[PDB]
Amino acid sequence: SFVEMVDNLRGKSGQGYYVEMTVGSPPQTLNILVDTGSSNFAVGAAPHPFLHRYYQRQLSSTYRDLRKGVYVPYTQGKWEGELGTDLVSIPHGPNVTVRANIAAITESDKFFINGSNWEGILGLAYAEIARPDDSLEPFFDSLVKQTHVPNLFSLQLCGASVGGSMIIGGIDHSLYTGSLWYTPIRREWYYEVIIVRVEINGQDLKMDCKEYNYDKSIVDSGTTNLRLPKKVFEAAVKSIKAASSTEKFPDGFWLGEQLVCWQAGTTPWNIFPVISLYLMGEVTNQSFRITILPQQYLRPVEDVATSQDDCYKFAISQSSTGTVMGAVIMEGFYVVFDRARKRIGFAVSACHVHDEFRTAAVEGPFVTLDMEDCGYN
Ligand SMILES: COCc1cc2cc(c1)C(=O)N[C@H]([C@H](O)CNC1(c3cccc(C(C)C)c3)CC1)Cc1cccc(c1)OCCCCN2
Repeated sequence: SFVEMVDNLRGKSGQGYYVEMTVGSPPQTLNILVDTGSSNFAVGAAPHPFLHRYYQRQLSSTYRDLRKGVYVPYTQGKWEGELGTDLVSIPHGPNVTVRANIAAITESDKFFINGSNWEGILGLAYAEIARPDDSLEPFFDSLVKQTHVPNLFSLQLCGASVGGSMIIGGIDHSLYTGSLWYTPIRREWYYEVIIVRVEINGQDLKMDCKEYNYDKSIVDSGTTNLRLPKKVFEAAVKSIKAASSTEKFPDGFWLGEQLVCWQAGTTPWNIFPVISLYLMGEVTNQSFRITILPQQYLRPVEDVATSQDDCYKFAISQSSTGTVMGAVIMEGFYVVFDRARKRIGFAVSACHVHDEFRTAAVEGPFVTLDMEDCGYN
């Protein structure tokens, strides 16, 4: 019955993917950001300049106050609110209703986005990183406890404004081609994985693989960019600069500030390298790779100038908190969060990114010795 969940995601480019949900009795409809990089379910519950609607607890007969406060600081944004529970449904999801923890957001700073069309956030990661602490059961845990929905979901994020599918409780085979390749979830807090090798246009970065996972590597639909640890970021930029040296860019471009433009249709895709991330596989000394095209890490931005050219932002960012495989990485892949078997699967998406002479890929098996040494402790 997964067909009902196909294409249940929408969004604006760079503003996040959201799914429709209802909370409370009678049902109040809200668009909820899909975020595998956090674990709190929270909704606007008070007026805000950027909210068109919000959760009204007084109007719901099934609402319960937990009489406790909560706040959540993300990378830049944060909100605080009051904890409670209420009945929750996903119209284009499984036909069930669950009583879930809900943070009613009463104050926020740089959290809600003007024009994003979502009013809440669904943290899909594990209780370990839930606020105020891991005793606050995350939504998906509640879903799995209270219903017969299997303990897994899959995300097909399609580029561009944007659309996609969140298949709750299973895998929909019409959404990907080729084989699914699985990498272990290293620890159940973030969806943490281990990167064991990195190549750019087929050339190994040849760093200590611990550098790739310092201090962690995670899959995060709630973050746009590929974010890389400082040392890896520098090596990667150096290699990508070298490959594209035929053209010149502002150095603020490599920092993600200045967008670069070309005459509509003349974007020199060919001079930007493919990036291959090798992930630890399911059997001994085995890994597989996903290959990212420049169309994924050069994100299209509307030109502020009167010219309708093709302008792009460099969507690879330096991190101090580990590798983040963000939405631009997940796009064009079908990603299976198989919580039941503690693994994440990757396959080429049906809505894969197009290049003239190149193709995003998930390929294996590869042999990689000493993969356990790649994990940072
Ligand atoms: C370049 O970095 C800036 C940046 C860009 C983006 C998102 C975040 C940060 C963002 O903060 N993302 C968090 C996710 O939950 C973040 N997930 C992580 C995180 C980081 C700090 C603290 C927590 C805890 C709440 C567990 C989790 C693991 C990285 C979710 C989020 C919160 C608020 C607005 C959002 C998304 O907008 C969606 C569209 C913008 C996507 N780009």
